[PDB]
Amino acid sequence: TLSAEDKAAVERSKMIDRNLREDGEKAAREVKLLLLGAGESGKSTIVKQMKIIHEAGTRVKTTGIVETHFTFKDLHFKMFDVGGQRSERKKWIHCFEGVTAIIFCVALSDYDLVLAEDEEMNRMHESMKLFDSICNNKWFTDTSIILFLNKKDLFEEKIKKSPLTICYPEYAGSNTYEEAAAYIQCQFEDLNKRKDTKEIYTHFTCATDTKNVQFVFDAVTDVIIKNNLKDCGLF
Amino acid sequence: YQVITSLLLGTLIFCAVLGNACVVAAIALERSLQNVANYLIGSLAVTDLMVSVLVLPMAALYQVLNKWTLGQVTCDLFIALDVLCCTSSIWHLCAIALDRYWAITDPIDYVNKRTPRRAAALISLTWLIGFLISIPPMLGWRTPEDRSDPDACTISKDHGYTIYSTFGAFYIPLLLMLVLYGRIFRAARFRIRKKNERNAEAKRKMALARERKTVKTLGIIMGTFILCWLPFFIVALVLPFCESSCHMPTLLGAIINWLGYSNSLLNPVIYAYFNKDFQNAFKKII
Amino acid sequence: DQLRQEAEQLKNQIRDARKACADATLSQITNNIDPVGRIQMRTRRTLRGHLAKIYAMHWGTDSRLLVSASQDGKLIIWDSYTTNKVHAIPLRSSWVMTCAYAPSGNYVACGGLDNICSIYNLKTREGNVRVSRELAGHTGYLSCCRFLDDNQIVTSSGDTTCALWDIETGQQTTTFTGHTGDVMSLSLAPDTRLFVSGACDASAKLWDVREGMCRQTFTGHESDINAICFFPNGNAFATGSDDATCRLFDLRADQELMTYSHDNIICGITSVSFSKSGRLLLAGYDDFNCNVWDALKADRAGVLAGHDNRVSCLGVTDDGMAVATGSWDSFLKIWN
Amino acid sequence: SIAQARKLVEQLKMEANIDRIKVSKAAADLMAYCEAHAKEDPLLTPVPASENPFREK
Ligand SMILES: C/C=C\C/C=C\C/C=C/C/C=C/CCCC(=O)O[C@H](COC(=O)CCCCCCCCCCCCC)COP(=O)(O)O[C@H]1[C@H](O)[C@@H](O)[C@H](OP(=O)(O)O)[C@@H](O)[C@H]1O
Ligand SMILES: CC(C)CCC[C@@H](C)[C@H]1CC[C@H]2[C@@H]3CC=C4C[C@@H](OC(=O)CCC(=O)O)CC[C@]4(C)[C@H]3CC[C@]12C
Ligand SMILES: CC(C)CCC[C@@H](C)[C@H]1CC[C@H]2[C@@H]3CC=C4C[C@@H](OC(=O)CCC(=O)O)CC[C@]4(C)[C@H]3CC[C@]12C
Ligand SMILES: COc1ccc2[nH]cc(CCN3CCCC3)c2c1F
Repeated sequence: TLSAEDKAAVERSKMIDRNLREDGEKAAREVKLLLLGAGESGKSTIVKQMKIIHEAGTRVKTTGIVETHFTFKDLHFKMFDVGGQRSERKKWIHCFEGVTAIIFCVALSDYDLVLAEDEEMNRMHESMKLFDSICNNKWFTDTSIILFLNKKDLFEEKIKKSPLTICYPEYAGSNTYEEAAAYIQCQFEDLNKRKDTKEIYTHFTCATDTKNVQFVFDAVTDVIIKNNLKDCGLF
Repeated sequence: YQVITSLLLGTLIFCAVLGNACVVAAIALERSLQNVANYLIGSLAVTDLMVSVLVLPMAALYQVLNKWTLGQVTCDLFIALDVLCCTSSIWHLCAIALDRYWAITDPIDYVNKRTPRRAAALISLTWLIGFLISIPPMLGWRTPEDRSDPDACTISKDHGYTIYSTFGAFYIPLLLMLVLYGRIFRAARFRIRKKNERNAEAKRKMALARERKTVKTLGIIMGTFILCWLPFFIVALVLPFCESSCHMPTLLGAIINWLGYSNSLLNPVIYAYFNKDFQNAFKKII
Repeated sequence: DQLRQEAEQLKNQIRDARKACADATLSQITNNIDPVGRIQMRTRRTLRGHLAKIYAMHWGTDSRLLVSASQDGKLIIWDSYTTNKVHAIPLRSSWVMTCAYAPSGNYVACGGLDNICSIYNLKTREGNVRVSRELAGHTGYLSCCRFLDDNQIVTSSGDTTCALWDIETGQQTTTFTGHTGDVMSLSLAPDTRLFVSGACDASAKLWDVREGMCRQTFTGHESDINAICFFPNGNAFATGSDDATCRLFDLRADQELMTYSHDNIICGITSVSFSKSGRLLLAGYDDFNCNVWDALKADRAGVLAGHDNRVSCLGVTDDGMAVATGSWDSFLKIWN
Repeated sequence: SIAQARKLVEQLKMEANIDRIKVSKAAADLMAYCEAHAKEDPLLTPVPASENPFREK
């Protein structure tokens, strides 16, 4: 007890605990976002659009989880791109419970395209399946979804040439950008079963540098404010 | 007849002490309830525990005996403790409202700046205001009428002290907390307002339910506060000025005092025994 | 092709041989053995300091130094005797789900969603833990890792493979393939000559570290296997799965010996360990409870209640004095 | 998908030629190991607090 070694160990442990507390409170200021989507679904496009002027504010390359730290309007966002994780998502998706939001990037122009695994499997249907899987997990009951419908220009050209009825046999309407885009948005927002407790924020990704990051910031602040209102019982 | 009054007051005191102690213990032992909002709620519970343990026994004794049999020094101590602990509780309510207002309207501040140091600074400020209201009557600004009748423990009836204490203890806290919760109501309502027809119907129903819920919450908060304290402070501000022709019935005066006293009982019921996290912590404890 | 015709024939031949070797169940052999009785363990030390869900831990050979890994990106070396944090290593990646402590105690391993196994040198000249090596080559998340020596480490990853790495050169000395699902568990034999790996294909495979070949396989479970642990003898091992059941398999009998299941438990097992004698099998569950089973009688000897969220990691000291359970509530508990 | 079939069938035919002992022998060996080291297991038999490192020095 009174020995010098015991006192040195106790003060070393106390210093370590102080450092741990400081690091924890520093990390508590970070807004964690889980970025998801299909392979060629504009995920890299979204990432590179965010890291234009705000970013990061002998290691080994990972091809595992990609971590993107950026800052918008004094808010620090950690965004986690799990794209190199070719495994069972059920075995590690619980690691991301507690993220502020799930940024789901889906390409609008892959409705005509098909997966390489088999001809009779639309890439849009795979995106919808993965959205249904991730929107209704037992871990993400209260986590909101920020939906990014990428490649609006390519989708517009495709619907001008090709019809949308191939991707959606039940669909019946004029081939135009507005109606088809609204149909895709409502189809993705209809996969949400936890309507009362979580909200899906949709955005058609544009070429402006800050509109997408502004939408992400608005959705995140909305999520924070609504969580606070729920804590007070006003929501 | 005095037995019924004694047992009712004892039941009230026991319930208040049990509730406040349970809330404090649940916050202390549980690691889940260790954030700024729960820090403020726990400080409010501690303040109400001080009220239920320090002033509620002597006040009940004064009610039952219909006289003060504890001495002039103990009467001064009881008055000082009563004013300090009841002003501190009101200012904890106004600190909880302020913290909620900052969380609802400033998410960037809530994420980047909200620390337990803010909670400590708010609690210290509430206790400082309680001291600043409760101490002056002992150190001057006092009329000999309080010592005129040895069988009574009435607070100082000086007009200047009446205005100062009543405004710095309830009326300024009432106006400020009304303004804050009105702003919170506006923000909540704006956030709520912010086949396809079935989805639209479901969204409208959800928005109406959320509006009803926020009205219900802002009612059970302000209504309770007003019903409990406004009757006591209207009398406390009016009677000193109206010395004659405004006789105060003893039964009504006792009812009006103990409505204010029961705020220490009802505060944990609203701020602690309603939110789901506290209920889960209590279920884990029991 | 036509090889599937003889593949099922070989499967049937293996099953028939196992049935022929199966004459008396382990429960029948241990029927006359008196029960262990109630096992009552009280939390002796509550190690605090983690600020996120704890995913892995590993005891030291000295049986007092401990390592714990959690999602807040810290690898903490504790002194379990005095509840003193000896080291706090800030990980490069916060997403870690495994950690191992070297038998010599000089090095500590970590790994997770990043596909790199990070080896940190604990005791150096300056007394500051530093990243000694980073082991890359896995294409899936690193689920488990175990030290053979100060220079060899076996690591199981989510790309359905295991790998024996020489830390000196940093390259995969050997690779173990054959699993059709993500390998989640990894236990080394007491002699570091063999090791069992359990995967998501509901099968556990025994591998030889030298030859790098699947010695034999055990398919008894219905769901994916999360935990595995050799019997102290090294001739048997227990597997915990999401089927809410544990299974004790034998290596020489090459089949399943016993099943540990209860009707009131429907949550999978996340961690499995044996006591020093091997009589008690401690299995942590998703219902924040650790069931201690009579490993010879398949009877629940006790419950280590006290954790809040979910017991993610569990480990018994080499001397067997204490068992430490780490859970998602960011606390370690020493039970003794 | 035929190249992997040869590897799989070779693995199965190599796994079927291992010598197996009766389950009775393995059960007896596990029981013998548990009984021989029962006295040395602190968790199995409670240890006095005098020599219990995590309770009293
Ligand atoms: C006709 C038209 C309109 C009118 C008709 C209908 C609508 C209105 C009717 C009148 C309402 C009266 C009071 C309603 C109370 C009520 O509904 O209570 C609910 C259930 O409580 C229990 O189960 C807990 C039960 C135990 C409570 C304490 C018991 C012990 C008391 C003594 C304490 C000391 C000893 C322990 C919980 O409250 P809630 O469901 O109403 O909704 C919210 C609540 O209003 C918010 O305040 C709270 O936020 P907070 O401010 O942080 O607390 C929210 O989290 C949430 O709980
Ligand atoms: C504990 C002691 C101090 C008594 C305190 C009682 C008050 C807190 C009560 C009295 C009247 C109550 C209100 C009466 C009616 C309503 C409407 C109710 O919702 C509706 O029915 C919607 C009505 C509409 O939209 O017009 C929600 C609760 C609320 C606000 C109540 C909130 C709680 C109040 C203010
Ligand atoms: C909103 C919930 C928490 C209920 C709160 C109720 C209290 C405010 C009640 C419960 C018992 C009441 C007391 C019961 C009996 C008496 C005695 C009564 O005696 C008198 O001085 C008048 C009659 C007489 O002269 O004997 C005065 C009111 C008083 C203190 C009451 C004051 C109000 C009390 C504390
Ligand atoms: C001049 O009257 C004043 C002014 C400010 C005050 N702050 C707290 C009190 C005491 C409140 N108790 C509740 C019932 C009896 C009294 C008070 C007061 F009685």
